[PDB]
Amino acid sequence: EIEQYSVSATYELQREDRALVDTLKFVTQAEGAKQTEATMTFKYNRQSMTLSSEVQIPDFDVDLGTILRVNDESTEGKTSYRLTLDIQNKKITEVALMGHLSCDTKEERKIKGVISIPRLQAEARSEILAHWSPAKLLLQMDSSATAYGSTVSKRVAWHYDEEKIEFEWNTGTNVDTKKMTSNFPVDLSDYP
Amino acid sequence: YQLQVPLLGVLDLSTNVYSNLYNWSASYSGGNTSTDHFSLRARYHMKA
Amino acid sequence: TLQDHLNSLKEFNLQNMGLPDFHIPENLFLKSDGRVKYTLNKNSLKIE
Repeated sequence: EIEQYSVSATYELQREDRALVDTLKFVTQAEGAKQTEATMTFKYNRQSMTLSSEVQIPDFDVDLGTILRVNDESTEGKTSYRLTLDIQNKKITEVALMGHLSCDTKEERKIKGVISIPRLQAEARSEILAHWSPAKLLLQMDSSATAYGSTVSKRVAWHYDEEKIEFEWNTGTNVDTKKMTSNFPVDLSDYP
Repeated sequence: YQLQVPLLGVLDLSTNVYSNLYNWSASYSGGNTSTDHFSLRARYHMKA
Repeated sequence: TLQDHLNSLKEFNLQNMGLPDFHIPENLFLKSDGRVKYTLNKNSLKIE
């Protein structure tokens, strides 16, 4: 059923419409009626500066797919970017990471970090804004997260004015017993 | 000689803590109400 | 509710790990609300 075994590291410059992908494939397989293809492929989009890593081993149900997306929104008047990371077991994103950078060198400076986990109800939010102005700089802080019936919020705002100087800070960390109980399973499949 | 003295503004402070079975509030205000008219009213109030 | 838990325990046939009965308040809130504010208005006192 097999004529030979070959292990090969084949590089290929693949086309994605506009983009060109420096694709390197690492495959270990049997050759013949029986195929033992265990492939570890890794692809980079040099036109979208995006890296993708792929592995397939059906014997152990491995179809993992990892993508690191970097999208350039940067210009002379605005340094901006958008970062995306898809943690896909069986090509299903069970952990996702996103970032949005929009910094106007003139006044606006936006930073936003997001963490989301669908199956575990784990979400974290880290968002920052800094509106510059020669007269004054305005600061805003936003950091919050939610997981298993727990709410975490941190709100700190400061602002200067000639008439007055104003500062505040509110700390929020609340937990609901029933909501946490429902969110966190206190039951197991075979335990009953 | 003529000198210009910036006012001693009114200072406002309050920290209010809220926890199960115990809610606590603090509030004090300081600073001259009118620097050029010499009016002070600084007051506090601590409540548990 | 522990009485019902015991009744279930009579057959040694529970359904959950531990006792999901909660004595503590359903809502557990811990917060801090602090602020600093000061009126540094540009007005000034002129002195000789």
